[PDB]
Amino acid sequence: SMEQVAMELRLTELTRLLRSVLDQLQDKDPARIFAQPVSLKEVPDYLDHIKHPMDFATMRKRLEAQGYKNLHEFEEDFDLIIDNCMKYNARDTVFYRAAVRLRDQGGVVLRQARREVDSIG
Repeated sequence: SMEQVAMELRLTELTRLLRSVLDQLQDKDPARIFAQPVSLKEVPDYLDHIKHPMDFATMRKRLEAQGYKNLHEFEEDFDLIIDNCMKYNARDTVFYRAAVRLRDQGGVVLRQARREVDSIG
């Protein structure tokens, strides 16, 4: 049907917009602490602590597979990254501090993306 093509022009386009949003969140992590999943070779105990791991390269994979049905799904992944990091790492660490900063700086970017999704459809 043509109504499934028009749906996909909207999914394709959400995916166009969410690409941009990811790029901007990832620029607020210049240290690249959240770029890649936490290594299980280097932290074998990690899944004892963090049941749903998340990172930017993993978000990217899902996005290029049009696997985010809306902005809320995308925002949940982003908060995983931050919240996982804030549990796993103690307060007086470069990792925890990096998450606080990424969250504070991400809020602005997300506040404008919410508006562009509602707006454009």
